[PDB]
Amino acid sequence: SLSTEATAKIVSEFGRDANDTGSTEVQVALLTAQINHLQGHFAEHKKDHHSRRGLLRMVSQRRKLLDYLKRKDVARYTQLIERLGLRR
Amino acid sequence: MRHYEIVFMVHPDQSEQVPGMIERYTAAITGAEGKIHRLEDWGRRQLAYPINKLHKAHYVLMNVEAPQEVIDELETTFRFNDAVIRSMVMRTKHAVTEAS
Amino acid sequence: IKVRENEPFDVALRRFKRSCEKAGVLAEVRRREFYEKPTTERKRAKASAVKRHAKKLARENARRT
Amino acid sequence: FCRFTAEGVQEIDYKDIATLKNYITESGKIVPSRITGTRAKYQRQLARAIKRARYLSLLPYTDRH
Amino acid sequence: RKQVSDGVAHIHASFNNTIVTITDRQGNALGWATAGGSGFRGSRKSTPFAAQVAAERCADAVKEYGIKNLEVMVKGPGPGRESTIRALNAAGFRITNITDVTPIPHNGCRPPKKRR
Amino acid sequence: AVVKCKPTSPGRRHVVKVVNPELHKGKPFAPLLEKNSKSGGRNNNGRITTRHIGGGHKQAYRIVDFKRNKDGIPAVVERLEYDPNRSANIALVLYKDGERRYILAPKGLKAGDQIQSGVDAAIKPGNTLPMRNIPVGSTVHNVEMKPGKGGQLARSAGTYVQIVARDGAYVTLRLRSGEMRKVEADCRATLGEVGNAEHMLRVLGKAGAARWRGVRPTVRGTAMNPVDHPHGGGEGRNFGKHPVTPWGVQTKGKKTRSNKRTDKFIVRRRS
RNA sequence: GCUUGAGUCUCGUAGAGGGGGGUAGAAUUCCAGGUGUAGCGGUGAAAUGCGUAGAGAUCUGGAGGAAUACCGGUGGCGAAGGCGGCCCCCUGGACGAAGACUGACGCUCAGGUGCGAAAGCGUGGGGAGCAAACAGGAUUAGAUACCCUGGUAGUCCACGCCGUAAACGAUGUCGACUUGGAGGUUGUGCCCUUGAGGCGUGGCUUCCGGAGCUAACGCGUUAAGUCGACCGCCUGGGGAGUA
RNA sequence: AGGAGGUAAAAAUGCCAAG
Repeated sequence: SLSTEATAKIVSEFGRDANDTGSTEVQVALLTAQINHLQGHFAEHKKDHHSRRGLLRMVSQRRKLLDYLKRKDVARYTQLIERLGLRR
Repeated sequence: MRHYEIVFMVHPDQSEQVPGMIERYTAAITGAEGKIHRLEDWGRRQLAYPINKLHKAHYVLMNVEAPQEVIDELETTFRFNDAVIRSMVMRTKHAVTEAS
Repeated sequence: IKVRENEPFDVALRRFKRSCEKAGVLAEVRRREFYEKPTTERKRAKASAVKRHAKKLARENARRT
Repeated sequence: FCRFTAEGVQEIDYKDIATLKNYITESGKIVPSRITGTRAKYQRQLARAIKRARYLSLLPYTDRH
Repeated sequence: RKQVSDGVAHIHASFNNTIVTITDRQGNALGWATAGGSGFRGSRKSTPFAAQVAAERCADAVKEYGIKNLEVMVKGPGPGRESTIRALNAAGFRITNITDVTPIPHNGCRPPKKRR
Repeated sequence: AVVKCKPTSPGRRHVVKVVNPELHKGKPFAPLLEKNSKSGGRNNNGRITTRHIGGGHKQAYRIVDFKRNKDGIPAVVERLEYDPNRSANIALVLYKDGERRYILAPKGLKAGDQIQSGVDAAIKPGNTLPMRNIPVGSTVHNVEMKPGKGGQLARSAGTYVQIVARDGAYVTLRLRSGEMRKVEADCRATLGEVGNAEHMLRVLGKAGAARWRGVRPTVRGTAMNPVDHPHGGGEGRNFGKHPVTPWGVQTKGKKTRSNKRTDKFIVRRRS
């Protein structure tokens, strides 16, 4: 999911410009928007085990990018996780 | 909005109150920004197998473009309307405007 | 299935049911679900089909007919 | 041996009962792709077309109705 | 008697036995004869010949109706089929049309496991 | 919401409470209550006619609209509520002219939902229609048996009646028992099934948990003396009779329905 | 720092990928009724069973549950288990074209966590058809079986549990390299699409086979070949995957 | 070339033999 204008909103908020779409701040935010969107999908059906495997892939890929970002630039990391509400 | 391809067939004894049923349905569609791209009425044509011991039902074609919930009350309109004896809905990849 | 041909009947000649089933769906659903023996009897049905296709394209030796 | 919408390009629509009648038999069963030489993409397409057309009674399920 | 002219012959050619029922067009039965009724109890009723005498024994069970036009409805796997129609043609009936009404499900009921 | 309570005491061990958090934690609506004194199973003659009825908790009666004949006026479900006289819950509804009433609570119902009686009401749970207007195949409850009388079938919790057919003047109902009954087509019915559907999943746990619900102990027949029961007697736990009631009629399978008056309305008996 | 690894975006394509909700026709059984007459059913052959209280056959009407003929294909999709009527809603993954972006973010993984056929278990439903148990009839030296007639649990649904399988290509995952042939399927580029063609280039997949490897059978660019990274595992048979 | 069958297509029982 995560329709085309919704990704356009995220890619302009976090990146340098609109074509900057692969940066770590964009990707982490773009996964988090999809992860938060699918919470209502699994607060419902709850036996969609095949689709939850795609959810855990998005969770673990988000954690790998944040663990990349905390190592490279801890300033942008702490600015990022307060900007979406992460780090339990 | 998604495009849909509503086909519903009507009881032959209500074939005269077919065109009155249409603008009731279009006003639900068009009243919520729903564009319509076909209306092609197929008249009464003979069924290939008896539905409820009837033959020669009255076929209607829609090909509309509406939001998801707008046709959802249109589908529940079909279940309690006893003049339509079945109805199928299809979807997009286009909005088509053509003949049989 | 249905047969008339309407004038010169004279004889049954129902290849018509043989052109659809005549036994083939009825001597199959006579019994025995199996639920996986189709998956293995379809496989050897295909395996014997492609092996004879390899055989008929490998007949030319001499054999002295 | 021949072809279908691989040349006469189509994205098969179920309401074309004239064309769909060519692809069922006299008992109403779908004729296999090994007979008509249809591409496997379009044989899936008209299988959904016939199955929809059977629902709207534009095509019969059997001949015994 | 009602003396109806056109009728339907149903043939229940099962694997063990064959039943030939001659009805009218509506479906109301007029007379019947099976392979078991013609003698042939056991292995003999499962043969095409016992089907032949069952159709003949059913033809003279509807002599009081004067049927002249028969439409045949054969149903079943058995060996009765292609021999019990020929017995009706020799019996002096005009075969208007033949059809098989063999009930084939569109895949659902579990068939038995039987016979190892 | 069933909850297995933790075994901190014998008699607290096997308790499953069904607790609904949506019930109105408060006093009930005052002008729809009159008193309801217990009887103990005794009639005008003062004799116990039905056994095993006893004490309880002095519960008050709530006037439930079973006719639902205020038609054409919408009503808003103000709050669900607990009712000690049924198994079901009740919902206090507020009509548009300020009138408050109690109705039974259907399944998918909460505060803020809008219901309506009458013929022109929509096909939604909680709505009340005459059964010549309900589509055949529907799932209704609170069904009348004579038009205008009240509501008499499918009133307990989780109960519903399926409309099977309609022969013009009459409507066939598959009752919850399995009996297919015929009823007049002009009788009203409320759509959907009754809420509180997990009422049967509770277990009381205690002897006293039944005892404050109103019931009294049922002493078995074979423990009595032969003057008290048709069973009973025996030097050392005997039983040699066919089982009967205390008044000596067969109790393990003996059809006691003999009406011959409303037998026309029963298409098929319970099986 | 860099861009090839890995990833993101744009645009499309195919699909029994999953979850939810509807609905369709064919058949079986049951129920009711019409017709109708002595068998039906079953088997190697029989009998039990059903049938003059009128079955079976046939026709009409109904009620139910379950499964999806034909398409259908060593076809497709999925991490595996698995997944087939149709329609909608929610949703995962894969692949392609042409660019843009991030800049080594990677690979593997003990313990951990999740998924996991069927049978089974718990509670509540449902129950047509099949069918452990069980019963009857046979067969037989016997027959606690095969065969027949019935038939409960179960098979179905919801929600928990179990956590096993010849869960198997008996082949761990990831990467690189190393002759070919015939196919299937799904993208795409170019040219005269002139017409089903011609030329390319990707993904997945089936079969045959070269070098090589192997104890041999065989594997053979989807390796069991040549190598690298990490993990699991093996150490005579029985006792025993038992105490 | 694959498909289907065909008076036909099966399936009654049929144990043991010691160094």
